[PDB]
Amino acid sequence: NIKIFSGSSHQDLSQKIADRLGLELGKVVTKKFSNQETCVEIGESVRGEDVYIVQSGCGEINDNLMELLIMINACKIASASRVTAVIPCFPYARQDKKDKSRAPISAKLVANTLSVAGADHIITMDLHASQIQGFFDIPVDNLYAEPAVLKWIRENISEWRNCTIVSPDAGGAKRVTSIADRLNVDFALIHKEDRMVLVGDVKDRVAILVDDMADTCGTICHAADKLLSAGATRVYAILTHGIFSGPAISRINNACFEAVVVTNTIPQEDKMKHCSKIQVIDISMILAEAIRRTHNGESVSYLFSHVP
Amino acid sequence: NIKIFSGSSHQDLSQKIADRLGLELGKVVTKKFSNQETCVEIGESVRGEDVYIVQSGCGEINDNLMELLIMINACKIASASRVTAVIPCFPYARQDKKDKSRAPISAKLVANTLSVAGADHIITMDLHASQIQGFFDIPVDNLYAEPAVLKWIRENISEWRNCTIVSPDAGGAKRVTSIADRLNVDFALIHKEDRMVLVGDVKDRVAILVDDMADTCGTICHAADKLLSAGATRVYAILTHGIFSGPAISRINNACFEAVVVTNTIPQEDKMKHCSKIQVIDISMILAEAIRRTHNGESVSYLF
Amino acid sequence: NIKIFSGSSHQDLSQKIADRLGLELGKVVTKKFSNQETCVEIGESVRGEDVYIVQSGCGEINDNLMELLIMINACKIASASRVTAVIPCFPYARQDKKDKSRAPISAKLVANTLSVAGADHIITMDLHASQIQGFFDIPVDNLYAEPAVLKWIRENISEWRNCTIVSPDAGGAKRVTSIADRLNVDFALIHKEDRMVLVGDVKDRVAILVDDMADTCGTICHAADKLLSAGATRVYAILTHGIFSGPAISRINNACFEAVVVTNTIPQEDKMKHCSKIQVIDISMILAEAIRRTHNGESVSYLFSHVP
Amino acid sequence: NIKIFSGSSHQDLSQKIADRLGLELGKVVTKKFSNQETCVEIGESVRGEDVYIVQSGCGEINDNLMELLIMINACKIASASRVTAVIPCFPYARQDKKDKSRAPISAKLVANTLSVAGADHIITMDLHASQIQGFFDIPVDNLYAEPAVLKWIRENISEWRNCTIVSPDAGGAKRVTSIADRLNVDFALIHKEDRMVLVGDVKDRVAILVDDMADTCGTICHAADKLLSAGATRVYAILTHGIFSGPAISRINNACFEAVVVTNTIPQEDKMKHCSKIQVIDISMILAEAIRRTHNGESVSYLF
Amino acid sequence: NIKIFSGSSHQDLSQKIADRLGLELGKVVTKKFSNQETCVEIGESVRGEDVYIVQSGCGEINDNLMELLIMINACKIASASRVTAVIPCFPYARQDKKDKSRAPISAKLVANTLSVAGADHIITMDLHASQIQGFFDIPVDNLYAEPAVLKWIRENISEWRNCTIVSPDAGGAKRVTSIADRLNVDFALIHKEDRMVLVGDVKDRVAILVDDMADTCGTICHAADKLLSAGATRVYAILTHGIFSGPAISRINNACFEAVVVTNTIPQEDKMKHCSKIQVIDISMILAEAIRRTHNGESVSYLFSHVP
Amino acid sequence: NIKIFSGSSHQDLSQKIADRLGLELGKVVTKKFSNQETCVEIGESVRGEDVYIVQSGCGEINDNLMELLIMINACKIASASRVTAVIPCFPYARQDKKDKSRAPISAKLVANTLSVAGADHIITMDLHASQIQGFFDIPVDNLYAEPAVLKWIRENISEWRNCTIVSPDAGGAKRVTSIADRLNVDFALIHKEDRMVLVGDVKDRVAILVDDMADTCGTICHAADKLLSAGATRVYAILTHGIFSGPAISRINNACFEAVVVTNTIPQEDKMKHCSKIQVIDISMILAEAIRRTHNGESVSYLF
Repeated sequence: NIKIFSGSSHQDLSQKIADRLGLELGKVVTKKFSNQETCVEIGESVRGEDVYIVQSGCGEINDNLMELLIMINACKIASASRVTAVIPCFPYARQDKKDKSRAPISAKLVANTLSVAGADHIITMDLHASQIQGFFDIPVDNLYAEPAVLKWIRENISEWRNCTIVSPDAGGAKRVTSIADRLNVDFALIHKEDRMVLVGDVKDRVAILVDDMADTCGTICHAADKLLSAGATRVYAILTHGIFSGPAISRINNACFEAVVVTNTIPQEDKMKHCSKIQVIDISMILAEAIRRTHNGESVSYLFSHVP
Repeated sequence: NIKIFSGSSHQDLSQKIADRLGLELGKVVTKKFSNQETCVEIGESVRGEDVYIVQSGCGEINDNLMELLIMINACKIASASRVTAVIPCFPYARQDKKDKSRAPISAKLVANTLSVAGADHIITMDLHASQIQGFFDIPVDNLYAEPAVLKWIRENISEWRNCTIVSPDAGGAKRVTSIADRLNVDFALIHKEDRMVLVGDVKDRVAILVDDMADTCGTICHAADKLLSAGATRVYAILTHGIFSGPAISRINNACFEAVVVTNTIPQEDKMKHCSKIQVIDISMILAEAIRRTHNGESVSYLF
Repeated sequence: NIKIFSGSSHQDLSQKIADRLGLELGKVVTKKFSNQETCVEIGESVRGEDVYIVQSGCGEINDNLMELLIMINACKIASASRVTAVIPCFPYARQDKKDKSRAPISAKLVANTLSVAGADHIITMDLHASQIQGFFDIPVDNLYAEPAVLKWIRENISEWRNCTIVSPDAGGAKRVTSIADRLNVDFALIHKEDRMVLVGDVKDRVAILVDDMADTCGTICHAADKLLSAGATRVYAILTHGIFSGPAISRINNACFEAVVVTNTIPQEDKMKHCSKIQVIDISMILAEAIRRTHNGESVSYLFSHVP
Repeated sequence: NIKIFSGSSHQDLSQKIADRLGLELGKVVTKKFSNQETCVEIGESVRGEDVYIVQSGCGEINDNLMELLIMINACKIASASRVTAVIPCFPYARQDKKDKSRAPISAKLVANTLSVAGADHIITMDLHASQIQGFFDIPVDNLYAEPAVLKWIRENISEWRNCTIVSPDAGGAKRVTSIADRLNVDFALIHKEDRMVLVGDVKDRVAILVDDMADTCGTICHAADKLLSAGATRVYAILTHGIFSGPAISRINNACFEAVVVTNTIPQEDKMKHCSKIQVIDISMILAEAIRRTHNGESVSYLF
Repeated sequence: NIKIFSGSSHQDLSQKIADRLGLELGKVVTKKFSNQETCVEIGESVRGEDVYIVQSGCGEINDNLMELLIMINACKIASASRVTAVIPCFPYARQDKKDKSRAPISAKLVANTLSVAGADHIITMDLHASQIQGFFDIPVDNLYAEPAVLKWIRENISEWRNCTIVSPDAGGAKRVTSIADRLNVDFALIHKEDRMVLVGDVKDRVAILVDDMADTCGTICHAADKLLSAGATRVYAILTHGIFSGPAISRINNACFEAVVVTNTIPQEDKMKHCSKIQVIDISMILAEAIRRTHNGESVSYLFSHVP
Repeated sequence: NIKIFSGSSHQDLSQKIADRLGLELGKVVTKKFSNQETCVEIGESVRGEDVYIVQSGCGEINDNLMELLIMINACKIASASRVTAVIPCFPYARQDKKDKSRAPISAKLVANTLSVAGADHIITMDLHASQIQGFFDIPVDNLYAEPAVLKWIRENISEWRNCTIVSPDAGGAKRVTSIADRLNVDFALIHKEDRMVLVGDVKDRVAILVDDMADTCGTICHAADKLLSAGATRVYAILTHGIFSGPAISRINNACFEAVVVTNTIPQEDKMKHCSKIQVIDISMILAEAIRRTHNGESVSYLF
């Protein structure tokens, strides 16, 4: 009844998930035309099946999105019983409001495209904004890396009991206070004005910058300096989504981080070869278990505070 | 061509809006059956007209929402050219995410009810969260009290140039850092572990608590005490949406606030007689201008 | 697979139904904010389940409706397999047409709100107008109190074989002729012009006023007088939905009714303490059985002429 | 700017409407393939125009409905600004509820087909049931023959001031009590147990049978006999929608009716030559005025 | 779980399909009013069932379509689990584009009516244009008579290995080249300008005109003459949908066809009595098997190249 | 009132269109994040305006489609009166059917994305298949290069009166027979069994290969060889949509084409310097006229 498919050929995460569920990834004949159009053919019947499409870790966001939409459509019109999009890193998630400008809410457009392509269910991890669940009328399960983060901290940072959890911006406050409260430690916040201001005590403590994602790493790198100047003993960065585009890998190599921790929601293997500071938390088990629970009608909510 | 209607009994804001636009409120017979059902009867033709329904402030959120939905529907099925809901304080705005709970996203439900009722356009002020705009497929104009708040701060707080804008909670961080930046002053934040924790400096300076809304005022009143303990000269409370229900009005007086500043997005006339430190910023001009500009194809962004 | 939830704390009907199905009502953390906003939290997983939400008997129609919509939404986005609204008394049912005025069809708006909240199915009893089923695109089962009414009449009115079934208005004709034909008796009709006119013979017969609902009871009370003046031996009123708001309980106490019979679609316990003329027909079994049949894929139509 | 098109072959009503509005009917090539498929080809641009399609009276209900849906779609995809279906007699109106059966609500299906075809507005007359308006989310204007029926009664029945308005069935109760009230006369009702039963007084007075529609006229003809047996002076039959199919025309002559009055919502010209007691009320002026008023943002309620 | 219903009283195909599945057709009380309105009543419960409605072979396209829509609606609001329209010959399929005129895309309107009536799935055979599948958002299975055609040819035309497959028009090229390639033979094409032009060699070969449908047969009859004049040994016509309206049966009787082969997607029994040249390929097994596979979640795609 | 915006970087067509209409392109800041996400910011009010977005030609089909969808959405939620997508070459047009495969109908998906993004109207040229219009419920105007192709044939091929219009494949049959009919010349068709097969006569006459589009040009180049082998005097290739990616430009030169004629629905300026036999037909005037006529309620059919 269960059927798992991958996007593109960045199948590492997809294969890890399929492995954990005891399944082979479904056959897809999936190539890009000479004119950059993606052609897809589902190589097996999906009729009456519970289909899960895991979005590729390829960097080109528009290619990845279109491929996903196309595969959703193909499965729907081939009479799949249900089609679930498994989207570890939600595309255009940072474009979720107008911010006083004549801007698109591109995340709402993305949710609309997934809905009209025929998605019945979304599984995602750490949406940049939780309100994005409201952009759909279909159910969304928004998984958290938090339990895996708390675990990583307790086992890797000796001074975790006396550390400060630090938000790199104003929008991350609720997220760091939540980790701070669970660990029973302090929190601090950095706000960029072309200067950063820090509120909260980090003096003579380990500082852990926690964000949902880092892209060019300009922010986390400057925040690390700022934290050291404020007297933090050393600085960690823990992000769920490691985009690391453009100059990021250069910035990290030169930055005063003790370690930069990311999940494998985005493929990190190439980036790790050029950046020794990077460590990866595997989230394939969380994703596999959410898929398993979804299919069985069991509680996905268990995964919100517990690591499977 | 333009027609403005009001919700149930709270006419003050609606009448202020209509006055500024040179218009009388549209005729509507609005009431309640002995069995609590809302009756509404548009008392004039709205065929081919640009209709604006300004949501009532009877305080009872479900009655007010149902009355608005019913008026939208009646206008739509009476062949209005367009219907805009003008909703200064968006119902259920706080319920805009699951929060790790098996909870409704009631703000999205409310957006869907408005859309299915036939609204073509929404005008609102200081949405608890900006993503609520994305809960609709119809255009939403989200007005800001911010410019009127900053004006009031400068014109009423002598020591404003060196004060600190303070958030009652972790979630209000963005709102206070925006205000503090435009003033070029400092910010601080309070978090409830319970015990309250303060990050940032307020010592020997005026503290201004800024929130989008206050309900029971439990948080804002406890916040004010912590601020005083940390050596704030005087403490102010600025709220765009002043609901002030329950113990709120008494809690305010029993608190140290030099003043509690709210907008008239919700009626305050009753709560001002019972609380002397409350001051009101009139936003009827911001809303009238939004309607006029919406009607005329003119830029509403200017009001931001 | 089956899960029953109640609205508010007027859980009598809900508990009766749950009892009959051998179930406990599902856990809900359901409170009203200081600012009259209803906050709801489903206390157990509904993932993959057949959910039934029974609307509260609390009098405040807008609070009750909103609570119901909110619970439907919560269950839908929590991945319930199906969500059925069980709405014994359909709100705003009397606002189902324009009546030559610039009026809302509020019942159509209500049906639209239930549909967008995510209802897949409605179970209701004696819709004021059967056309209201057409206000939905989802299936509606409209149950009838008629079989329970016919039963009540045969067992409580000795002269049932020679009685007259009387409509209190023009809109109730089809409903009374139907009861009249089944009992093989006469029917009559009252029409209010500020005076009532009666067509049909009631002289020296027991008269039974049958309506779908009574609210302030102005109409049924005046109809009872009118029937006695026409020479009816005595008068009964049988309504399915007993709203009894405002002066109703005063009007009934002073009216010349032998008995006023209602169902428990709306809670009557408080109203009975102040009004001895009221008797209640329990419809929990009809509702429980429709829920049971719905869930099993069995015939709900059996209940249209038969009392379970 | 306004453009009026007609259905297949029944042009009389459509042409009457267009004449009153000072307009020629729009060019359309409408036919049927040898294999019964409806072909339609709008013969002029309707881009940016206010288009009114008046439904045809070829009698064949499914052909007429499909032709209307196709014309609506063609106008919509040719970028008409707005499309109104003008449907004097709403197809499948009688099928508006399940009636305790595993039955379709075909009137709702018809409403959905119209909506999906692209209709923005409906104009109709004497909907079998008023709730049918709620089967749509688009505006519906439901016109009344009532004022024209009352005029005709007074102007044609000498003894009208003391007559009785009678319903052929239990379901027509509201329709007859409304007419009887405005005239300040009595009403009565017939119900089929079969044997027919009469409630109300008709003795030594003129009886007027009033229904929204009559098909085979079995009910209305049997009703007329019962009324005569109960001592009605003379019996009239008033029907807004006169379908008169099958044995109806013969059954009418073979019956006692002093007259059978219908509107021209359905063509009657053929059925008037075969039945002399039939009289027609022209409703083209009511419909033209509704279109003109719909077009101009003027009050259609006035016509009620 | 499976339930099959027919439209009207042209139940031959429907009965054949029901037979092959081991089922009796469901009870329907289905009559036309004196005013040409179709009244329908489903005589048994369809609650929770997998419903298949097979569209009648009656000639009156609008009556047939409306009846089908009405039955779909009736089953949907009676809480069928799924409703599938089985439409062997898709109505208004030839009206699937604007053709430079101010024309309706009537096939898109038809697909929209089926969707709003509540169809969850369509089963059809040889859509005039495959793009018509794109007119729906629900899944469409478009079955092919091709495997049954190839079989008929191999067993009935001795010279099949040296024949020419001929398109009667420009729009049929892809269809004939496909049959030609599978049989490993030649293809040709006729194009009407008031004259026909033929491209491709048919000299001294058997010619097989293959089209999706024939209506008045003006085209195929003229094409047959043209093919004989070009030196074809003899001419066959194989259509999937035999409408044969108006003068068709007269035209065929006088035309130089060796045989005219059609499927029973449309009833042919009456037409065969007046036209001896007509032979019928039974497609009830293909339809029955697609229904069986649909219901079971098995591969319908097997039927695209294989005859069951 | 009318406002014209362009996609990312391909401005040439958009600027040609705006020039012909007497308009400057609307201000928009359009770019790409380091992480490939499309950023778009409408730089002026479009409230109450008739907005036309002309799709960009950066070649990367998914980037171009996403940028278009985002611009449509931004214009819609900024209260544009109407949004038209002007898409000379419809993305994924070739994927308009399953073709017996478990395949997407990606053209329908694309139509749905455009519709959900908020497009009210589409203008496009030479849809690969005419049924693609039915993939929408909004109006689509499908313009033709045909009249401009026929003009070019007569004005550039001396021996056109006795030439043969040839299809590269079985599917292009209708397109070539239409062209051949209007010219009153012959047609032929090529099919790939592989070995290529030719039906129809091309001996000692000029052969014109006509397709709606060519990508790698593998088919069209192999077609040209077969035509020469069959004794065609000279061979031309006419394509409304010239994608010309990969080996195409080299394959063309290495082929026998006297000329390869395309429209500028896709930029060609780079591919003309690298290939001398390419000629371009400007279609900016056809598209400008369609926008102007769409805006003014005038007949676009005239351009067909």
